[PDB]
Amino acid sequence: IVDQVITIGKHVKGYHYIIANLGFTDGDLLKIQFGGAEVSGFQIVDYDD
Amino acid sequence: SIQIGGLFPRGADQEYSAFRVGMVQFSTSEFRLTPHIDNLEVANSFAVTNAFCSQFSRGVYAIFGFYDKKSVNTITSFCGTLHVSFITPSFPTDGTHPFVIQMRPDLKGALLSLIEYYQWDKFAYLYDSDRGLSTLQAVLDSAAEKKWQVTAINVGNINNDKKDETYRSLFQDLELKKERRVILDCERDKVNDIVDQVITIGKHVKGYHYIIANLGFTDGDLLKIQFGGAEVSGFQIVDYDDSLVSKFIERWSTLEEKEYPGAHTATIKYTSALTYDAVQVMTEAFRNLRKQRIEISRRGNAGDCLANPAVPWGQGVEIERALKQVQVEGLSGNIKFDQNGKRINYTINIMELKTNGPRKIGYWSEVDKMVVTLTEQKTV
Amino acid sequence: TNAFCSQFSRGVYAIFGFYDKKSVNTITSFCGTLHVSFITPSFPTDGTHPFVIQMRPDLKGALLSLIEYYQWDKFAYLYDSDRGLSTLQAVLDSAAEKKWQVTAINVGNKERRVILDCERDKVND
Amino acid sequence: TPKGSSLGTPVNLAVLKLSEQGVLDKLKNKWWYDKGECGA
Ligand SMILES: *[C@@H]1O[C@H](CO)[C@@H](O)[C@H](O)[C@H]1NC(C)=O
Repeated sequence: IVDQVITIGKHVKGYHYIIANLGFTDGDLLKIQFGGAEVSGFQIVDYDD
Repeated sequence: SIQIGGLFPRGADQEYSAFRVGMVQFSTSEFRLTPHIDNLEVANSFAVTNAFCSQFSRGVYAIFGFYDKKSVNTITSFCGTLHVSFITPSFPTDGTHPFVIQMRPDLKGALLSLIEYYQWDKFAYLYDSDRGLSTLQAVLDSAAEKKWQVTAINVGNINNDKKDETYRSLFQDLELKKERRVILDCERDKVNDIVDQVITIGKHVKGYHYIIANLGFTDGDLLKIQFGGAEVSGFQIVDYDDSLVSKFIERWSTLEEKEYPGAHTATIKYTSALTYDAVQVMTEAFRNLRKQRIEISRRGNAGDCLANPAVPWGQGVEIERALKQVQVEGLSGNIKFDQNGKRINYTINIMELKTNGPRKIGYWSEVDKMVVTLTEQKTV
Repeated sequence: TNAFCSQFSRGVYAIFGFYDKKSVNTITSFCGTLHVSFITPSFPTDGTHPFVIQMRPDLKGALLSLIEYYQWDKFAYLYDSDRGLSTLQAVLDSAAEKKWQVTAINVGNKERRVILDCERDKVND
Repeated sequence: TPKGSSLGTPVNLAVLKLSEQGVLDKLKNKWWYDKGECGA
């Protein structure tokens, strides 16, 4: 679905996406990173520990 | 039983597969071309020199190869001096260069004519240093006469380490200038990389226009930029509607992927197509020499290529004339050559990217310029 | 190739010569492979090529500083296609950066301010 | 504008256009008399 989002160019500024999953960094944040849109999600596994 | 030499880049496989397919297809009862293939890094002048010398010591009658902007002058000078015919898919040299048969049609005219067709005033031009700067000179020279404001940016200096950063910086700078029209003269890999970066920066949205200038319009992936909405135009050398092309498509798609690398595809890269058609042209050239009852044999070995004073071999002239007089039908359409080794009478499909898929909006001929072929909400 | 290999057969420790846009890659590649040093008055290479010592300094930065110095906004640029496109690529990229309007003409086949990048012979013509 | 800068001439022409098409005058009337505290 995110792939589709990037295809339709809805990742431009003024857009906000929230991924609800236990994973966040699990999926790819990189392709949608430079998009300009703001994305927020939550990760259960903290790599800091 | 004709000895021919060949030079291939270590990185491009499909061209070799298409070459082998050309060998099988165009082989005949009377004679069969015998290739001697050398895989090597193309941009290296030393490598090219040694390859050509090894092929010449075996006394091959003609050489099919690829060259790069760094390797080109070694080739033109060697073939010109030692009278050996060179047949290539590579970008045509601008000039008088002898003993070189360039399989690729000239892209400048179609590009400029297309720029005029969209009535573009100000546009951006991204040029790759390695493919040659000829077309840059073209669009600038024409921009001088046409009042065009042109921003020309060299994209070819990028490191393996830093890729996305340079393109993001560049398109950020072009976002600051807010320029909506981009022209890409680049190799297909760089075309796709830059495309991916554009998609990431989200500049494929409506209001933008892209022109991919190469004959590889369907080689590169248009699918990810298809639903985007920004109009993309390109140049297609191979028309898939034509029967010869379709037959080649069935044969190509039939092949086991393992035996011929990357052959299973329903679409073929244009360089490989030119390779195949080059095999055809060589075959027909030697058949032509056979029907003139000219002896194709060399009474002795050509010897060292560096021997001084240089010894040109005689028959090579006749070979060159033969290759240049060849007129054939092939994947690229009508195939004909002038004296310089350039293609003539050629035709290029002008294609626009549409929601359903790639379509043919028009066609271009050197004599005919740009030619258009003609192709809901209620109202109260 | 002939002359250089001739010098290599004679076992020279280093070579002093000239090159042109056509022959430069031959010298760079061969010096690079054979590890023999080349010393030249000619134009600097576009790259990091080894075993090449350029007696000539690169002119690009100086030129840009000069164009920036006269505060040129829009100007005209005449490049000799025979010598090289290096400085042209430079002034165009830096034009895209600096908001310059540049008219680039290939003389190798309107503004009052003209930059001539050419051999001294062409300038007179 | 700073002397010899790139912005000077185009902002100059911009000012020309704005004077000609009545933007400057309208703006003037907006900030002086129209936002005025007393009468006319
Ligand atoms: C020009 O192309 C046409 C096909 O469009 C062909 O019939 C003709 O022979 C060509 N002329 C040549 C090869 O001189």
